[PDB]
Order: sequence, then structure tokens, then C-alpha cells
Amino acid sequence: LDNGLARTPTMGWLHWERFMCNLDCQEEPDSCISEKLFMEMAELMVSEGWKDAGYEYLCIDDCWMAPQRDSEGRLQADPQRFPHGIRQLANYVHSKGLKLGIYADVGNKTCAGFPGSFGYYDIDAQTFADWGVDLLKFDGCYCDSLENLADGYKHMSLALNRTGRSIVYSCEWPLYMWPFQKPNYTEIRQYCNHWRNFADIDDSWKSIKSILDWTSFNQERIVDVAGPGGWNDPDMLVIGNFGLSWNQQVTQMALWAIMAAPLFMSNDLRHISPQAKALLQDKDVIAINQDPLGKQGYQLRQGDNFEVWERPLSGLAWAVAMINRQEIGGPRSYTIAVASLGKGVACNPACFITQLLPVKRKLGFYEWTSRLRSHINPTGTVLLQLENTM
Amino acid sequence: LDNGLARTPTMGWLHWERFMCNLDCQEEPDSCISEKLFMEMAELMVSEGWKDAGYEYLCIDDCWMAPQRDSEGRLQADPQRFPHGIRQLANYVHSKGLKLGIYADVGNKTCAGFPGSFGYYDIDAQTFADWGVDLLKFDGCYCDSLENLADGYKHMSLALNRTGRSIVYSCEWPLYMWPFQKPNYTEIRQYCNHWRNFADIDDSWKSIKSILDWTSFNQERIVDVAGPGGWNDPDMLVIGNFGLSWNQQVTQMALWAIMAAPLFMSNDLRHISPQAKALLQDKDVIAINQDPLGKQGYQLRQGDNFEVWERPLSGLAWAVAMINRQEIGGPRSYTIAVASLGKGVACNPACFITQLLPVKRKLGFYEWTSRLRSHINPTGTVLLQLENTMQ
Ligand SMILES: *[C@@H]1O[C@H](CO[C@@H]2O[C@@H](C)[C@@H](O)[C@@H](O)[C@@H]2O)[C@@H](O[C@@H]2O[C@H](CO)[C@@H](O[C@@H]3O[C@H](CO[C@H]4O[C@H](CO)[C@@H](O)[C@H](O)[C@@H]4O)[C@@H](O)[C@H](O[C@H]4O[C@H](CO)[C@@H](O)[C@H](O)[C@@H]4O)[C@@H]3O)[C@H](O)[C@H]2NC(C)=O)[C@H](O)[C@H]1NC(C)=O
Ligand SMILES: *[C@@H]1O[C@H](CO)[C@@H](O[C@@H]2O[C@H](CO)[C@@H](O[C@@H]3O[C@H](CO[C@H]4O[C@H](CO)[C@@H](O)[C@H](O)[C@@H]4O)[C@@H](O)[C@H](O[C@H]4O[C@H](CO)[C@@H](O)[C@H](O)[C@@H]4O)[C@@H]3O)[C@H](O)[C@H]2NC(C)=O)[C@H](O)[C@H]1NC(C)=O
Ligand SMILES: *[C@@H]1O[C@H](CO)[C@@H](O[C@@H]2O[C@H](CO)[C@@H](O[C@@H]3O[C@H](CO[C@H]4O[C@H](CO)[C@@H](O)[C@H](O)[C@@H]4O)[C@@H](O)[C@H](O[C@H]4O[C@H](CO)[C@@H](O)[C@H](O)[C@@H]4O)[C@@H]3O)[C@H](O)[C@H]2NC(C)=O)[C@H](O)[C@H]1NC(C)=O
Ligand SMILES: *[C@@H]1O[C@H](CO)[C@@H](O[C@@H]2O[C@H](CO)[C@@H](O[C@@H]3O[C@H](CO)[C@@H](O)[C@H](O)[C@@H]3O)[C@H](O)[C@H]2NC(C)=O)[C@H](O)[C@H]1NC(C)=O
Ligand SMILES: *[C@@H]1O[C@H](CO)[C@@H](O[C@@H]2O[C@H](CO)[C@@H](O[C@@H]3O[C@H](CO)[C@@H](O)[C@H](O)[C@@H]3O)[C@H](O)[C@H]2NC(C)=O)[C@H](O)[C@H]1NC(C)=O
Ligand SMILES: *[C@@H]1O[C@H](CO)[C@@H](O[C@@H]2O[C@H](CO)[C@@H](O)[C@H](O)[C@H]2NC(C)=O)[C@H](O)[C@H]1NC(C)=O
Ligand SMILES: OC[C@H]1O[C@H](O)[C@H](O)[C@@H](O)[C@H]1O
Ligand SMILES: OC[C@H]1O[C@H](O)[C@H](O)[C@@H](O)[C@H]1O
Repeated sequence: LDNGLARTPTMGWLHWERFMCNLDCQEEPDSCISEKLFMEMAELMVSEGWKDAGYEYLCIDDCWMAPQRDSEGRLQADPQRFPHGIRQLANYVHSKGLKLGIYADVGNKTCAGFPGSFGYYDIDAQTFADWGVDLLKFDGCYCDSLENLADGYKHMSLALNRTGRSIVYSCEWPLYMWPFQKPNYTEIRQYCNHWRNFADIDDSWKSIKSILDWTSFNQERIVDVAGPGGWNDPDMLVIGNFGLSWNQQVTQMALWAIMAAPLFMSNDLRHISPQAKALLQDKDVIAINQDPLGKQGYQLRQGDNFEVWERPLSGLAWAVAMINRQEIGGPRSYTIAVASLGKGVACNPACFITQLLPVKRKLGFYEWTSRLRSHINPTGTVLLQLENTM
Repeated sequence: LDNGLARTPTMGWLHWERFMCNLDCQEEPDSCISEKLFMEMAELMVSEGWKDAGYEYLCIDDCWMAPQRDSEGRLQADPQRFPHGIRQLANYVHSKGLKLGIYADVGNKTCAGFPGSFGYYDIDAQTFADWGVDLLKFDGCYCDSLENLADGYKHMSLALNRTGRSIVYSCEWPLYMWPFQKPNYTEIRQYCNHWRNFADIDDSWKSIKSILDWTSFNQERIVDVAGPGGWNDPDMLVIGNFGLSWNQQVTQMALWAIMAAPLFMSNDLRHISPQAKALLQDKDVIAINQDPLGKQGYQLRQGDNFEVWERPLSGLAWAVAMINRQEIGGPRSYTIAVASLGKGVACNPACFITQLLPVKRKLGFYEWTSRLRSHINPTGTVLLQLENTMQ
């Protein structure tokens, strides 16, 4: 969506994966979804310098709303968990320099069961627009046929621009067309800043593998329509939780960067490993994912439990991934023709490769004939960045 | 096998999972399976105090052997990767105060393709016995019918006892009885210090989950025949590698302890996290697994993505596991009736529970009535130890 927004993969935090739809603010007041929760989080992003690194969007997902519309017929946050109301929440969020995001649903209900938005789009839009929202996650649970769906996404999309408020619009449209018919991504892209493609994501290696395996096996349709204004969105970053091994975490991070994917954490920033936060904030990696160019990466090679990904950057510079899909054993070694890498370009004739992960080391120069070798840990990933001698 | 060995779950290291069958000592010398490597390892176990914690067995798995017998007919380690035959290495192993273990195969070939042992049992036995071996991993790849199999395991078993050398014999027999018939474990137990039951183990969470679930859904047959001399063996400990997250590592360790399982690491003790080594050596946890009693634990409860395991120990003390099988979200909380725990016993009248994992904390006293509540991380595990008293 060309609204001059998301001219770079959006960076922020989303409560979903880490807190799901928790409401028991009795025996569990800290995992409970409340303005108190976010308010805390907001503080932090600023504290441990998350904002400084790039994450600037704090967003609420499903289950933030009270059971039903008000006398006026607009939504309303749960009275008990959000007594002061979004608006005010937003103002704090803004006071702290951040931007707020809210969750909504095109159909008759959110995947949570709460209020939908069907035949309310316009109203709701103005609502948020007035509440002071900056970003909308438009989910699509509950709706007759794509007619109601497609139209709803499209419709709402227009409703917002109309409001005048600059709102990053994040669709989930595609994820729902499957498996009835491949979506017209060129279409969608004219309506979203970024959309979901695959199922949600567990705090697990499996869930991640499938997503890659999926985005791998589909680049034909998606990898292309990617670029400023509109991005392909895998899902939140579960790095900092528990389901992932170390080498599994670098992987997600490394690859989300390769796939110009929106960066949304879903972790408790209050209790997060230092080792984790380090990765999550690596200036050089965020830079790659935040490349101004907006050219989504893709899998180059397959075979021998090895995956080779790469994304062209700006200035003849290229980013490259090396995933060791071998669940057992130890660190294997992979070697490739420096030349037949950056589509032949990057490295002609000179190349400067600096391992940017998992240890940002300074490898030497590489000739077009030079052959590159490196070892990769099981389920891990070695991220490289190449510079051409120009 | 009542040979006065493994009167406690055997503790050691086995190169398999961490190094598999690596032979390229040209372009991959560090992973390469050679006497040089084992010598290093040996040294270390002693260094960072692994020996002190309990691990006392250093074992070689498949791919340690040269292509075929010698003139005499016995077995010979690969000439190049094992220039000093075995014996000598065993002296260095023995020197450090450790015990060595070697891999062999009942059939015509090891799962690697190397020399078998079919119609050589006796010879081989004496061989190892001579070489100064302390433990044998008898694998079972390649063989006609269980006839050849069952007999081979049984046969070899006797061959060793005969040699006179005290050799911990670790079978894989069962893993190979399926798909034919559930194993006369009472039989097997009269021939092994411990045997394999389920497929190999990847450096992955999945591989572990399946083993638990598989074992979970079989206790009827196995959990019972467990005790001194003979143990149920899951597989190596992949803690210290990369496939497991933190919460996932405590789990394996916590549960192997619950399942009086042999403790065999498969990691590079050179490049091993400090945080890892800490767990692997936790005195209180090793103690549980090393319980003198020899009563294998078992899953008590199911449901809601929660698993409750427990093993009775010695002195009216009980060990308890709490696995959060919920792959997504955050740390949930589980609460149970202190009473209906240690089969009703432990916690009558008082129960002193000290979280022994993942943070060994000192919880207070608990009465029979008492209700114990605790939160558990996703894919993680909270290990508890209850002792009986009367304050
Ligand atoms: C390891 O590999 C060994 C080699 O066997 C494989 O197959 C042969 C044909 C080659 O291709 C070889 O390269 C392969 O590796 C394997 O040894 C084999 O073991 C079986 C079981 O003992 C033998 O089969 C039997 O053969 C007899 C004939 O003579 C045997 O018995 C006499 C007296 O007991 C001995 O003096 C001989 O040395 C032989 O051992 C058959 O009588 C019998 O067959 C029955 O059914 C047939 C079918 O109609 C009837 O005709 C017979 O009368 C019987 O009723 C068995 O089939 C086989 O001879 C032997 N091979 C060799 C070369 O000796 C060994 O089993 C493998 N190890 C493991 C653990 O699997
Ligand atoms: C409702 O929908 C309409 C329809 O699109 C929107 O209209 C767009 O409004 C945005 C608002 O700025 C316009 O964006 C501007 O585009 C310029 C065109 O350059 C683009 O392409 C070049 C080359 O590819 C790039 O270098 C450049 O980055 C752009 O991608 C830009 O030059 C403008 O950038 C300027 O502003 C930014 C922000 O301060 C500065 O950082 C830059 O240095 C520069 O000064 C800007 O991005 C867009 O062109 C309009 N398109 C159309 C079709 O009208 C409305 O915005 C929307 N209404 C609401 C409320 O959302
Ligand atoms: C080949 O196979 C034989 C047959 O099993 C092995 O012999 C066994 O060796 C173990 C090793 O100790 C013996 O186990 C010990 O038994 C003691 C009791 O002995 C009585 O009961 C046994 C069992 O029926 C009878 O065989 C025997 O005649 C006795 O009546 C226990 O007291 C031991 O535990 C306690 O004592 C030991 C010994 O001092 C201490 O070390 C312990 O800490 C503990 O205090 C232990 O359980 C077993 O008894 C032997 N059985 C037989 C039939 O001989 C051979 O060792 C084996 N040979 C080779 C080369 O491997
Ligand atoms: C997916 O949706 C996009 C968005 O509409 C479709 O692309 C657009 O398709 C229309 C036709 O329906 C094109 O209109 C044509 O424009 C030319 C001049 O540009 C004119 O000469 C023709 O008479 C006609 O009006 C439109 O240009 C085109 N826009 C873009 C940016 O591609 C696309 O067709 C849809 N995909 C599929 C498979 O249907
Ligand atoms: C598994 O194998 C074991 C032995 O390897 C089998 O157990 C054996 O069972 C017989 C009974 O059928 C026992 O013999 C008994 O001997 C007494 C005298 O002491 C006699 O009075 C009885 O009539 C009987 O014959 C034998 O001791 C016992 N062996 C062992 C080691 O316990 C068992 O049958 C096999 N299990 C299955 C399911 O096949
Ligand atoms: C929400 O549910 C209502 C009621 O089930 C859907 O409305 C029906 O729409 C069909 C056309 O698809 C009409 O023939 C019916 O008369 C409608 N019934 C009512 C009570 O309005 C509505 O379409 C659903 N919304 C979505 C997005 O699927
Ligand atoms: O109901 C809440 C959930 O709804 C969908 O499943 C969505 O894909 C998830 O990310 C989350 O928003
Ligand atoms: O090749 C050696 C391997 O053979 C089998 O697969 C066995 O289960 C493994 O533990 C290992 O010993």
C-alpha cells in the first residue's frame, strides 16, 4: 500500500505469541492483557534502548476489546483491563515517543470471539483514527465467502486513508484465500503494508521450519511483489522466549532479515536474556532487514541438508544465509563458488565478506574465482554480507 | 545381567550423536573419529571435573574399526586413525582413572558397514577382554532372523563373563525385537546391564518428545524390569549441543533422572557452554538418577498439555517432574494435591519439597492436605524432591 508507510519492514512488538489471550488478572495479573501490561512494556522499549535500535511500534492483538459496542455502536476496550481507554493509552505511548497498534477483524468476530467489524469498517476506522492509532492488524476470522472477505479488506483499506490518519495497515488477507485459490498479490499489495501468508507461529523450531519451507517453496508468487510499501510477513519473532535453542534463534533473526519481513517481537522484554537482547538489537543485522532498497531475499540452493539464502541490498552489496538443516551430529562445513553467488555480480571481480553472524568476523577479500568455505552448526545459520570492490 | 555391574545407571560419554561416523581427518580433523580425539576427551572429563561428578565411562561407537580382521583373524582398529591399536589408548584412559568402552555388532556388519562379529563372538570377546575394555555397546544391524539375533546377544553375553574381565554389557537387542514380538525383558535382563528400546536420538526437541511419549506409553512392560544390574536405556544426553533450548535441556536431564536411565553425554566437552556443564553435573540431580534403590519413575498424569512424572527414591523421598507440553504462549501454572502425589505416602504427614530444577530453590514444608502450585515454562520442566518428615 503506497501510503508512504513501511518504506522499510515495520519494526515493533506484538503481545500475541508471548501472552496470547490471557484474561485472568486475578491469579495472573502480569501475563494478563491490560493497559497496565503494555504501559509497562512501552516504558522498557525506551529503557533498554529498543526504540534506539529501531522497534518503534507497540501493538495490541486480539482480546483487548470489551464484549460489545457502546450506545454509539463503536468498539470499546474491556472496561476492567482498559478503564482509561485506548486514546489515553495512545497518548502515553506517544508521550514515550512510540506508536500504538490495535487488532481488529474483518468478519463477524475476531479469532477471539470478540466484536467483529462487519458493516462497521467506516465507523471503526474513524474511531481508531480518533483514538490516535498508528497501526492496524486486520485479522480475518469469521466471514461467508471471499466476497465478504476481499471486499472487507479492500473496503477498510480505503476507510482508513479516508480518515486522514497515517495508519500502517497490516493484512492477513492471503492466509485466508488459501487453499481456495492463489491470491492476486499485486492486488493485495495495493491494499496492504504487509500481509500474513502462513499459519501462526509457535515458540518452536518446527513452526519455524515449516514457515521457511513454505516461503521457500513459494517464492515464485510472493518473493516478487515484495518491496517498499508492501512486505511479506512470516510472523512475530519468538527470539527471547524458550522454545528456541541458541543456534535456532540466530536462524530466525538471520532469515527474517533475508526476507525483508516485518520485525515484531513477541517476548516479555522485562525478563529477557542479555545474550538474546544483543542479537535482537544487532545494528548490522537490523540494517540488512531495514535495507532501503526493499528487495526480498530468497533461497538459492537446496540439497545435502543445506539451504542457501540471499537478498540483494543497496550499493551492490548482498546478504547471504547458510542454514544447516541437519538436526543431528555437529557443525558441518559448506563451500560454494563465490562467483555463482550474488547472481554472478557481487564478487566480480572483488568481494569483501564480513561474517555478520553468528559472530561478526572480518573475512578477507574474495576473487570471482575464490571459493568460500565455512562451517555451520546444526539448526543454526551463518549470515554473511558481501561488498563489491567497485 | 547380574555381574555385579551397573548396580546403578552407568554414567559416561559416547561419541555417537555428537560426532556420528566422521572419517575425513583431512578436511574435518576435529570431528574425525580417531584415538587422538578420545585422548583429548579423556583428559578433559578429568579436567573440568566430569569424573568427580560421576561420568566415568568414555566410550567409542561405530566407525572405530578398520575394514577387516587381520591374519590371526581378530579385529583391528583403523590403522591410520588408530595407529596405536587400542590397548595403549585404554592405558591412557585407565591412567586418567576412567574406563573405556567399545562398539561392536552382532550381525555381519556394524550399522556402519564395518566388520560384524557373526561367528566371532568368543574371539572378539577375548580380544576386547585382552585390550583392556570395560564396556561393550553391542549393536544389532544386519542379521537373518531373531534366531541369529537373540542367540548372538545371548551368546556374546556368555563369551564375556567367560573372559573374566568385568565388562558392562549394553545391548540394543529390544530395539531390534520389534517388528516381531514384544521382548521377554526378564530374559534380556539376564543378559544385559542395560538395553536400548527406542530409535536413535537427534539433537532435536522432536526426537526427545517422541522418546518420552513412546516411553510414557509403555511403562507397563518396561518400567518394571528396571533395577540394579539392568536398566532401560533411552539414549545419549544431547545437552551441550545446539538442538535444544534451555528449557528443553533441563527437561531431558530431569527426565533421564526420573527414568533411571544410563547417563551418556554426546557433546564436545571442549566447546561446551558453562551453563550447560553446570546442569550436566548438578550433584543433586545426578544423585536422583543415581539413586541406590533403582526404582524407575513413570508418568502419573496426562491432560491439558501437562505431564506429571515421578520416581520413588530411597528413604521415603520422592522425585517429581512437571513438563509443560505447551509449545506456545508463556509459563503456565500447574497445581496438584500434595497428598495424591507420592502414591499418597510421601507427604504423610509432612513433605519437605526443595525445587531441584530448574533452580534448586528451598520451598517450605507441606502437609498431607497441602496444595502445591508452581509455574512451568513451555517445553520446560520443574523437578521436585520430596522427603518425608514430621515438623
Ligand atoms: C552372514 O552372511 C552369511 C552369508 O549368507 C548370505 O547368503 C548367502 C547365500 C551368500 O549370498 C552370502 O554372501 C550372504 O551373506 C550368512 O550365512 C548363511 O547362513 C544361513 C543360515 O545358516 C545358511 O543357510 C542355510 O543353508 C543350508 C545349507 O547348508 C548349511 O547347513 C549345513 C549343515 O547345517 C552347513 O554345513 C553349511 O555350511 C550351511 O550352513 C540350508 O539347509 C538351509 O536352508 C533351509 O531351507 C532350504 C530352502 O529350501 C532347504 O533347501 C534346506 O534344506 C534347509 O531346509 C539354510 O538356508 C547359508 O548357507 C549361509 N551362507 C553360507 C555362505 O554359508 C549368515 O547367516 C549371515 N549372518 C547373519 C547373522 O545373518
Ligand atoms: C492516501 O493514498 C494516497 C495515494 O497514494 C497517498 O499519497 C501518497 O502520499 C505519500 C505521502 O508522502 C507520497 O509519498 C511521497 O512519495 C515521494 C515519491 O518518491 C518515492 O519514490 C522515490 C523513488 O522510487 C523514492 O526515493 C522515495 O522514497 C519514494 O518512495 C517521495 O519522494 C516522498 O518522500 C519525501 O518525504 C519523506 C518523509 O518526510 C522524506 O523522508 C523524503 O526525503 C522525501 O522528502 C514521499 O514518500 C506518495 O507519493 C503519494 N502517492 C500518491 C499516489 O498520491 C496518501 O498519503 C494517503 N493518505 C493517507 C492519510 O495515508
Ligand atoms: C559371571 O556370572 C556370575 C553369576 O552371576 C557372576 O557372579 C556374581 O558376581 C556378583 C558380583 O558381586 C555377585 O553379586 C553380589 O552378591 C552378593 C550376595 O552373594 C550371595 O547371593 C548371590 C546371588 O544369588 C549368590 O550367587 C552367592 O552365592 C551368595 O549367596 C551381594 O552381597 C553383593 O552386594 C553386596 O556385597 C558385595 C560383595 O562384597 C558388595 O560389593 C556390595 O557393595 C554389597 O555390599 C552383590 O549383589 C553375585 O552374587 C555373583 N553370583 C554368582 C552366581 O556368582 C560373575 O561375577 C561373572 N563373572 C565374570 C567374569 O563376569
Ligand atoms: C491483479 O490485480 C491488479 C490490480 O488491478 C491487476 O492489474 C491491473 O489490471 C487491469 C486490468 O484489469 C489493468 O488495466 C488496463 O490498463 C491498461 C493501461 O495500463 C489499459 O490499456 C487497459 O485497457 C486496462 O484498463 C491495469 O493496468 C493493471 N494494473 C497493474 C498495476 O498491473 C491484475 O490484472 C490482477 N491480476 C490478475 C491475474 O487478474
Ligand atoms: C521369559 O524367559 C523366562 C526364562 O528365560 C521364562 O521363565 C521361566 O518360566 C518357567 C515356568 O514356565 C520357570 O520354571 C519353573 O520352575 C519351577 C521350579 O523352580 C517349576 O516348579 C515350575 O513348574 C516352572 O517350570 C523358570 O524358572 C522361569 N525362568 C526364569 C529365569 O524365571 C518365561 O517363561 C519367559 N516369558 C515368556 C512370556 O515367555
Ligand atoms: C455474518 O453473519 C450474518 C448472519 O449469518 C451474514 O448475513 C447473511 O448474509 C447472507 C449473504 O451471504 C444473506 O443471504 C443473509 O440474509 C444474511 N443474514 C443476516 C442475518 O444478515 C453475514 O454475511 C456474515 N458476515 C460475513 C462477513 O460473513
Ligand atoms: O485470535 C488471535 C490470533 O488470531 C489469528 O490466529 C492470528 O493469525 C494470530 O496471530 C492472532 O492474532
Ligand atoms: O552406527 C552406529 C549406530 O547404530 C545404531 O543406529 C544405534 O542405534 C546407534 O546408537 C549407533 O550405535
